[PDB]
Parts: sequence; structure tokens; C-alpha cells
Amino acid sequence: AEYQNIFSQVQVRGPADLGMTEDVNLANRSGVGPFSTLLGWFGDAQLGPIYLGSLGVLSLFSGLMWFFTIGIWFWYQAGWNPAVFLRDLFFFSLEPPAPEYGLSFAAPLKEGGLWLIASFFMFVAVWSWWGRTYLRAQALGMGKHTAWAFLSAIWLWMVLGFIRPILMGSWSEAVPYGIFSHLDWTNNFSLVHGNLFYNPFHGLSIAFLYGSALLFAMHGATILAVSRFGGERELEQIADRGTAAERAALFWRWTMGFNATMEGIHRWAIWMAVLVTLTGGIGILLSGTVVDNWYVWGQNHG
Amino acid sequence: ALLSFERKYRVPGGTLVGGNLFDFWVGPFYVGFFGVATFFFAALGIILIAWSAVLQGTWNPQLISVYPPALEYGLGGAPLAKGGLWQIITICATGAFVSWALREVEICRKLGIGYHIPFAFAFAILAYLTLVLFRPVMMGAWGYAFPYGIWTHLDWVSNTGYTYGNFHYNPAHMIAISFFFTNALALALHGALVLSAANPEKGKEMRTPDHQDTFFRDLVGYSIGTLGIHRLGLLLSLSAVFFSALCMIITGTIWFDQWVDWWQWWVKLPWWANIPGGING
Amino acid sequence: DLASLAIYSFWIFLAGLIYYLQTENMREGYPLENEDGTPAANQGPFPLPKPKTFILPHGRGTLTVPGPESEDRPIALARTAVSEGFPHAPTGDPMKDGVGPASWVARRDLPELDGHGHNKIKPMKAAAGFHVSAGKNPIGLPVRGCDLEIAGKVVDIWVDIPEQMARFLEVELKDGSTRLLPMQMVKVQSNRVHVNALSSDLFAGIPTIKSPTEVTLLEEDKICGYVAGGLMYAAPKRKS
Ligand code: BCL
Ligand code: BCL
Ligand SMILES: CC[C@H]1c2cc3[nH]c4c(c3C)C(=O)[C@H](C(=O)OC)c4c3nc(cc4[nH]c(cc(n2)[C@@H]1C)c(C(C)=O)c4C)[C@@H](C)[C@@H]3CCC(=O)OC/C=C(\C)CCC[C@@H](C)CCC[C@H](C)CCCC(C)C
Ligand SMILES: CC[C@H]1c2cc3[nH]c4c(c3C)C(=O)[C@H](C(=O)OC)c4c3nc(cc4[nH]c(cc(n2)[C@@H]1C)c(C(C)=O)c4C)[C@@H](C)[C@@H]3CCC(=O)OC/C=C(\C)CCC[C@H](C)CCC[C@H](C)CCCC(C)C
Ligand SMILES: COC(C)(C)C(=O)C/C=C(\C)CC/C=C(\C)CC/C=C(\C)CCCC/C(C)=C/CC[C@H](C)CC/C=C(\C)CCC=C(C)C
Ligand SMILES: CCCCCCCCCCCC[N+](C)(C)[O-]
Ligand SMILES: CCCCCCCCCCCC[N+](C)(C)[O-]
Ligand SMILES: CCCCCCCCCCCC[N+](C)(C)[O-]
Ligand SMILES: CCCCCCCCCCCC[N+](C)(C)[O-]
Ligand SMILES: [Fe+3]
Repeated sequence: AEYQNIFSQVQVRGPADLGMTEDVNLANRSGVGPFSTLLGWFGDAQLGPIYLGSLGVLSLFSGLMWFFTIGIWFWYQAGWNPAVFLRDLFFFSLEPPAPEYGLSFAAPLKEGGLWLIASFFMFVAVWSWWGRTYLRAQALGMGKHTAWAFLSAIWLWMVLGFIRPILMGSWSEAVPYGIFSHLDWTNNFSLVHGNLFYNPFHGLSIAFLYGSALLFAMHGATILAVSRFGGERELEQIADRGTAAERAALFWRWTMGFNATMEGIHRWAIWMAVLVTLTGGIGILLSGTVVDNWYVWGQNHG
Repeated sequence: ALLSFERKYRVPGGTLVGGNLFDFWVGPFYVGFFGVATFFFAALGIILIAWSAVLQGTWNPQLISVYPPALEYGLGGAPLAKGGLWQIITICATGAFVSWALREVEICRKLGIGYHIPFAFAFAILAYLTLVLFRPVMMGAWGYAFPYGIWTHLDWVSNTGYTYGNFHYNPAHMIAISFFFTNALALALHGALVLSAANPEKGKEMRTPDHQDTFFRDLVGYSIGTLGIHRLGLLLSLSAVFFSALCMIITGTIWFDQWVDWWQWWVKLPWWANIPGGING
Repeated sequence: DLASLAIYSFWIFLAGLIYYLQTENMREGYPLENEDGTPAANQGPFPLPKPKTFILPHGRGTLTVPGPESEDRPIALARTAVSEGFPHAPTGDPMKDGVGPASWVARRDLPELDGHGHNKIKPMKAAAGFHVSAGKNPIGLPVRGCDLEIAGKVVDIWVDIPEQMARFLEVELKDGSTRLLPMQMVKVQSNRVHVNALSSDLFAGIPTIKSPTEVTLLEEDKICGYVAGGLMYAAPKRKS
């Protein structure tokens, strides 16, 4: 058989690449990391360096604080027993304050306060990391696609644990930190709103999720199919169409009747994935604020 | 009719079946023997679907629904109005799909590229076959399959799910979802990365890839790279769908109880099974 | 109600978005043509997008798309029927002529430069500090064609410096000249490198590069093109 180019058949390594410099504060970048030959079979073998900076540290510190604040709670639940801790790891749960406290920041710690702390930590963690995606791009003079794409994701998360709990009048409507518990909450959230399968945003959202898989399958297999013509070197192909780009476009034109360009295909991409949580966010936001039951809504349309 | 660079690619050959017979195009479209096959299967299937619609007495697409035979029929044939029509329609779909794949193969050859696309598609086809062929057989009636209707199919999903409790607890379902989510994440990034390089800040020069790799090491301390992210995508996708099949093929066959309950195995390991406190003690 | 508002709104958003998406992918190979090269009559509902101009690094100019399209090379094809939609048969050697699955595009005759302005791809001999870190080092292994005959020997690996990737195998033929072989079209074995697309007798036809320490976008295309085309056109020489 023919070679498929899913895995490299010869690895090649040179002096650690410290990357483009530009407006980047080189003081902040780290030191190169070890090289992983393991990873080298798939993508790049080089680890690091990474850029630290102020926002990275804040993000990274709040990030751990969040995770740990949950962790101690799990331990307190486990009776500080490492055996129970392992047995019951997916059953533990840090739940929001009771509906009694409403949008109150005065819930006792064992009764919801600890959840607020953890969330506060996550909030700062996530937003700082957002600002990080933006700045990292600015400092290289790049488009801010990544930060805007990221914002979509942030939308759904914002809505789940912040905007919806606030518009409903209580934190109790938010998602608990826990493996099995956040699954249950999800399953239950649908039951209460009259089956999310009638939420047309939910349905839209699924279409874009399914689609993301469909597309990234299409794009990936295509680029691999024409990497025998340096297909995978997309910017240069954009700047100077190679046979790669041509065979790519034509295979698709001949199959289904229309086609992308190399820059084009990546717009299809960023929008198909970004629409998942965009539509998603909206479906959930209206759920319980404007629409109490999607089946009833489904019967009338109003 | 042709893209400005299409003509030099439109040469004879690459057909799997039938030589030069169907070796030709119709507008942008490539026909090929399988071009014909899929058309025929697609024609037939849509017909039968309309025919089901008159027996049902509705032309409204939100209502139309073609159901498999009821469990009483097992894996035997059933009367048209009583499940036959779905069975043929299913045969015709399969015919369509497989044929559509083989045409992709034929186009691949004419263009001289790899077969990765036909390849990946076969995973979609295999997921569909899991739900209407492999699972029902193994379970023992066409009746376990999902019906062909816009909402009725969402209903099968919901009913089939809730049969084993909250389906969220199906462990291969957990794995399959992690890919779906991960893949979307990665499609989000890849797209965004290339665009931001090709469309930099106003008045600046097209960044380069060397920028793409840098932007990510700066961000998370590693860059899977260009060839990588495309290998990654193909994989996450194919995996999502692979585990999706798996979670269903096991459901109802080797596990028919509540999925949540299957986790009792973990919690009941003799070394901590009786230790008091926590959630389960 | 609000919900009804939102969803109706979205289906509208989505429609202009597809429209956008679609017109952006119309930046190359449009407008459409008839098999004779004259502009086709029906170009679809979508207008050509307004042109956009790319500023290429290292003072390599600009690119504006859509723009005037031209093959900028002869096409050795002849019609096989009297109506539209049928194949065009090569009038010579498709390989030698570069049509079919052997097609190449008239890319610029300059090499791809890395972020610093140095040649992206280099023979490893001239790439200070690069080495095969894993897998079988091809260098020195004979090269076998689909006809199971030896055609040459690997005498170097041309690496991609910015990604540390093996792109092509450089091969020394019986007459002492060398050719590049795309990495993606050869199987490196324990005792040989096997090339399924080309039979031993076609390796000489592989287009040559003008300078021994560089490849240009044009030469990459002519090579990849040629080797790929072997799959369909060497077919009579391939046995297994
Ligand atoms: C695989 C998982 C489950 C399942 C769970 C769900 C859930 C959950 C949802 C859907 C949704 C949809 N499902 Mg389903 N669905 C299954 C199997 C199928 C089959 C199949 C033959 O196997 C198909 C064709 C569909 C098709 C569809 C669409 C009607 C709709 C949007 C999907 C999408 O965007 O995908 C991505 C693909 C693309 C963007 C490519 C283009 C796809 C177009 C839209 C295909 C439409 C075909 C349809 C109109 C019938 C044509 C058949 C005849 C030729 C006329 N499902 C199985 C049983 N399906 C969502 C919905 O909103 O519908 C109620 C939804 O919420
Ligand atoms: C019983 C369950 C209910 C149901 C209830 C819900 C609920 C409730 C919700 C969904 C949601 C979704 N459902 Mg539903 N759903 C059902 C059945 C289905 C079926 C099916 C039957 O086949 C499918 C395919 C889906 C599919 C989907 C997705 C399309 C959608 C979420 C998209 C997403 O990627 O968010 C994943 C992405 C995120 C959550 C974004 C978060 C990003 C943040 C910033 C990440 C930060 C990381 C953190 C800080 C930790 C750092 C990481 C560590 C360092 C490692 N549902 C049934 C009807 N579904 C969501 C939705 O949008 O609905 C409209 C939602 O809220
Ligand atoms: C558009 C929709 C999709 C999307 C897009 C998206 N997400 C994004 C982005 C984009 C475009 C980014 O740019 C941003 C990113 O930087 O990615 C590289 C991000 C991102 N999406 C993430 C996760 C994520 N996205 C998700 C979803 C999605 N993201 C959507 C499907 C999901 C889910 C639930 O499906 C998750 C879990 C992060 C990887 C990253 C945002 C990172 C962040 O905000 O960090 C804040 C806080 C920290 C620094 C916390 C660190 C704490 C950890 C140390 C604790 C855990 C330790 C653990 C035991 C370690 C071991 C792991 C082992 C595997 C080795
Ligand atoms: C494996 C990963 C994902 C994937 C990949 C994938 N899909 C693919 C490909 C690939 C690589 C293609 O090459 C091929 C393609 O050409 O894309 C443009 C395809 C494709 N994936 C498609 C759809 C699709 N893929 C899906 C899923 C996925 N595809 C995965 C998530 C889904 C869903 C539900 O998630 C859908 C709806 C098509 C757009 C296209 C294949 C087109 C095709 O087969 O044409 C032949 C058939 C016809 C013209 C119609 C036949 C009519 C039937 C005879 C009767 C109708 C019966 C049907 C069962 C009724 C169902 C009714 C519903 C309401 C339930
Ligand atoms: C090994 O043991 C130690 C102790 C060392 C550990 O560290 C182990 C730690 C683990 C056991 C930790 C385990 C952690 C998990 C199981 C976490 C799981 C988390 C999820 C499943 C989360 C799902 C969903 C979360 C959502 C949607 C959160 C949303 C958050 C927000 C939008 C934030 C909103 C902000 C709030 C309410 C406060 C705002 C206040 C202001 C003043 C602005
Ligand atoms: C990126 C463009 C592709 C978008 C796919 C649009 C078709 C999805 C159809 C979903 C059917 C939905 N709904 C609203 C009735 O639930
Ligand atoms: C959703 C599928 C869309 C495919 C679009 C195909 C464009 C075809 C252009 C018209 C060609 C006409 N024909 C078949 C009559 O010759
Ligand atoms: C949900 C995905 C639907 C894809 C949108 C359909 C776009 C069709 C574009 C046809 C272009 C016609 N043309 C110019 C190629 O002849
Ligand atoms: C690709 C084949 C798909 C066929 C789907 C279901 C067809 C059922 C065939 C059973 C016909 C008769 N029987 C019971 C005597 O075998
Ligand atoms: Fe790409």
C-alpha cells in the first residue's frame, strides 16, 4: 500500500525554534522545552517556549484557585479519606446556593458560598485568558479571529452560570461543579423546559455541531489527499494557487456542484464551529426567561 | 460551465466500472457509473417515501414519517404499509450512500489524489448502518431502528435514550461527546488561526505560518503545526463518530439495564466498597 | 413573541452569511468558462465579490483577487465529442505535457520563504544542525519503482526548516544526476525506498531544478504533478 500521511515515516529535528519576534516582549517568553518524539509522529515535536506575562499569571493563578476551591470541597465531602475520595470522585458536587438566597452573596459557605468563590475565580480566570488570546495576536500583528471565535464559546458559558441565573432571580439556577452532577443538571434542565428537542436553537446548535464534525472531516481528509502537492501549506497556496488548491476545489465541484477556495474553506470552518455555541447560548437564554416549555411554544409559536 | 483552470483536469479515465461509458460530466457534476447508480437509488427511495406519505394521508413534511416494522415481525419481511416500505427505503439509502462513496473514489483517481475523503465518509455510512442494520439484527427486529421522519426520528432518540435511564451515563457516549466538543474546538481554532495570518492587522503583510506556530506556543506552549492540525481534525471527527457507533451497538445488546447503574462496578471495588462516609457510604 | 422574533431573525442572518461565505469562495477560477475559454453565459445567482489585495511578505509584491485569470502554459488536450461535458484527450504524452492527474500550475518561479526571508525548504546537508531524530534514515537506501527495478539512491533529504519536516527525498539516478521525490509518495522500508507511482524508466522524466540548493513553487508543482500522474499513466508498467 500507498503511504497515507496520517503518521510521519521519518522524523527530523534542528535547533529549537524560538519563533518570530515582532512586537512581542521577549522577556516574557520562556525557555524552550524538551522535544517529544512521541508527539513528533503526529504534529510538531518541539515543546515550548511559552509566553507568561501578567495576564497569563493572573489567569493561570485564578485557574488553579478555582480548581482547588472545588477540590477541598470534594475532600471535605470524602471525609478526608483518600479511599472514599477515589471511590466517590464523580459523585461529589459543589452546588450553587439554595433558591432562598436568590442573587445573594451572603449564602453560608457549606450552603453555596463556596460555589460563588469558585465561580468568581473561574470568571476572572476565563476573561483574563480571553484578553490573553487577543494580546498574543496583537503582538504578532495578526487578525483577532481567535479572540472573537473564543468569545462565542464564552457566550454559552456566560449564559449558563451568570446571565441566566441573574435574569431568573437566583444563583440556584446555575450549573454545579461536579462530573455526574452537571450531567444530571443538564438532563433535568430539558425536562423542566418541556424537552429541549423542541427548542429550535438547540436543534440549530446540533446541526452546527454535527456539521463541524462533517466539515473538519471534509477539510482534513482533503488537505491530506493533496498533501502530495504541498496542500497542507495553505497561506502560500492562498497567495499563489498551486495544483493542490485546484485538485482540492475540483474534487468537490465534481462531487457536489460547488466549491471553496483555500482562504474560503477556512471561513466556512470558523463560522460552522462558532455558530454551535452562538445559537446554543441563545436557545438556553430564552429557556425559562421568555419560554417555560418548548413543546407548548412549539404548538403555537408564541 | 468550467472553472478558469478546470479543462486540463478533465481527461478520460479513473473509472472503476464500465470504462468510458459513463465517463463524463453534467454541468459541474461528474457522473461515472456510480453517478448513475446513486441517481437510480435516490429516485426509487424518494418515490417510495412519497408512497408512504399517501398511505399516511399527509403531504406535510413535518408530519411525514416512515416507520420500521413492529417488533412482532422480528427480522422477517413486513407488509408495505406495515413496515416493508421502510425496509426497501433503507435498502435504497444504503445503495445511495455506498454508491456516492464509490463515485468519490472514481473522482479521486481521475484527479490523482489520496482516498482520505471517501475513507472518512465511510464512517458516517457505518454509523447509519449501525442504527438501522447492525443493532436491530443483533437485537432481533427491524423494529429497533429509527423511523424516517423529521421529528419522529428525534422522538426515537429521546425514547431509546430514556429507556436506559439518563443516557449521559453510557460510558462510550461520554467519550463520543468529548470528541464532538473537542473537534468543534479544534475547527474553531484552525479556521481562526489561518484567517488571522492571511488577514492581519490593517496595512500589514500577510503573516506567515512561522507566525502561526509562534502564536500558539506563546498561547499554550505548543503548536501541533500545519500538517498536524489537519491530521488532528480528520481523527477527532472520525473518532467522534466511531465512539458514537460503539455506544449504541453495545446498548440493548450486552447492556440492557440503566446506564447509571453500570458505574456501581467502580464504587463497589472491595478495597473501598465498605468504607463509610462520602456519597455512597 | 420574543423567541419567534429571535429565530426568524436568525434564519435571516444565516442566509446573508451563506451568501457572504459563497461569494468569498468565488475569488479564484471565476468567472466560469466554456471548454473553448470564452466566458460562460450563466455564472449562477452570486456576483463576483469586490476584489481584495494581499500584501506578500519580503517585498514580493501584492496579490489581488478576483483578478485576470490565465493558465500561462499550453494545454495539450483535444476534445473527444461534439458537445459539452466529455473528457479531453491528451494529444501527446500527458506526463511530459503536464495535463490530467499530471497537471501543474504556473506558480511563481521563486522559493517559499520562511518568516525571516530565508528559503523555507533546504537539502539537509545545507541545513546547519538538522538530523534524522527518529525512524529509518532513508539516506543511502536504493530507490525501487513500481516495476520492482532499482532507479537510484537517496543522497539527501530536503527538510522544511520552520516545521522540521521531511518534504522530499533527493535521488541520484544511474547517470549521476538527481531528482526530488515528494515525501508523501514514497514508502521508506528497512532496506529500500519504494515508489508505487513511477516505474524505474520514468524517474529520468521527473523535472529538474535549476539550482542544486533550492526549489521554487513552480518546480514543486511540476514535480509533484509529474509523480502523481504516474499513478494513472505508469499503470501499464506497474505489476504486483
Ligand atoms: C446521528 C444522531 C441521531 C440523530 C439525532 C438528531 C438530533 C438530536 C437532531 C437531529 C437533527 C437533524 N437530523 Mg438527525 N439523527 C440521526 C440520523 C439522521 C439521518 C440519518 C440518515 O442517519 C439524517 C439524514 C438526519 C438528518 C437530520 C436533519 C433533519 C437535522 C439537521 C442535521 C444536520 O445539520 O447535520 C449536519 C449536516 C449538514 C449541515 C449537511 C446538510 C444536511 C441537510 C440538512 C440534510 C437534510 C436531509 C433531510 C431534510 C432529509 C432528506 C432525505 C430525502 C432525500 C428527502 N439525522 C440519528 C438517529 N438529528 C437536528 C434537528 O434540528 O432536526 C430535527 C437535531 O436537533
Ligand atoms: C437530557 C439532555 C437534553 C439536552 C440538554 C442540553 C442542555 C441543558 C444544553 C445542551 C446543549 C447542547 N446540546 Mg443538548 N440535550 C439533549 C440531547 C442532545 C443531543 C442528542 C440527543 O443527540 C445532542 C447531539 C445534543 C447536543 C448539544 C450541543 C449542540 C449543545 C452544546 C454545544 C457545545 O459544544 O457546548 C460545549 C461548550 C461549552 C460549554 C462552552 C464553555 C467554554 C468555556 C469558556 C470553557 C472553559 C474551561 C474551564 C475554565 C476549565 C478549563 C479546562 C481545563 C484546563 C482542562 N443535545 C437532551 C434533549 N443540551 C447546550 C445548549 O447550547 O443548548 C441549546 C446546553 O446548555
Ligand atoms: C466555538 C465553540 C467551541 C470552542 C472554541 C474555543 N475554545 C477556546 C478557544 C476557542 C476558539 C480559544 O481560543 C481558547 C484556547 O486558548 O484554546 C487553545 C479556548 C479554550 N477552551 C477550553 C476548554 C473548552 N472549550 C470547550 C468548548 C468549545 N470551545 C466549543 C465547542 C469545552 C467544552 C466543555 O466543550 C471546554 C472544556 C480551554 C482549553 C481554552 C480556554 C482556557 C482558559 O480559559 O483557561 C482559564 C483557566 C486556566 C488557566 C485553568 C487551568 C487549571 C487546570 C490546571 C486544572 C486541571 C488540571 C488537570 C487535572 C490537568 C491534566 C490534563 C491531562 C490531559 C494531561
Ligand atoms: C464521519 C464524520 C462526519 C461526516 C463526514 C462526512 N460526511 C460526508 C462526507 C464526509 C467525509 C462526504 O464526503 C460526503 C459529502 O459529499 O459531503 C459534502 C458526506 C455527506 N454527509 C451528508 C449528510 C450528513 N452527514 C452527517 C454526519 C457526518 N458526516 C459525521 C458527523 C449528517 C448528520 C445527521 O450528522 C448528515 C445529515 C451528505 C450532505 C453528504 C452525503 C450525500 C449523499 O450520500 O448523497 C447520496 C444520497 C442522496 C442524494 C439522497 C438519498 C435519498 C434516500 C434514498 C432516501 C432518504 C432516506 C433517509 C434515510 C431519510 C432520513 C430522514 C431524516 C429526517 C432522518
Ligand atoms: C487532588 O486533590 C486536590 C485538592 C489537590 C485537587 O486539586 C483536586 C481537585 C478536583 C477534584 C477538582 C474537580 C473539579 C471538577 C469536577 C470541575 C467540574 C466543572 C464542571 C463540570 C463545570 C461545568 C459547568 C460550569 C459552568 C457553566 C460555570 C459557569 C461559571 C460562570 C459563568 C461564572 C459566573 C460568576 C459568578 C456567579 C460570580 C460573579 C461575581 C462577580 C463580582 C462578577
Ligand atoms: C454553515 C451553513 C450550513 C448550515 C446548515 C443549515 C441547515 C440546518 C437545518 C436544521 C433544521 C432546524 N430546526 C430549526 C427546524 O430545528
Ligand atoms: C445544495 C447543492 C447545490 C449545488 C449547486 C450546483 C450548481 C449547478 C449549476 C447549474 C448547472 C445545470 N444543469 C444541471 C442544468 O446543467
Ligand atoms: C448547508 C450547506 C448548503 C450549501 C449552500 C449552497 C451553495 C450553492 C452554491 C452554488 C454555486 C453555483 N455555481 C456558481 C458554482 O455554479
Ligand atoms: C444493504 C441491505 C439493507 C437491508 C435493510 C433491511 C432489509 C431486510 C431484508 C429481509 C428480507 C427477508 N428475509 C427475512 C427473508 O430475509
Ligand atoms: Fe486548513
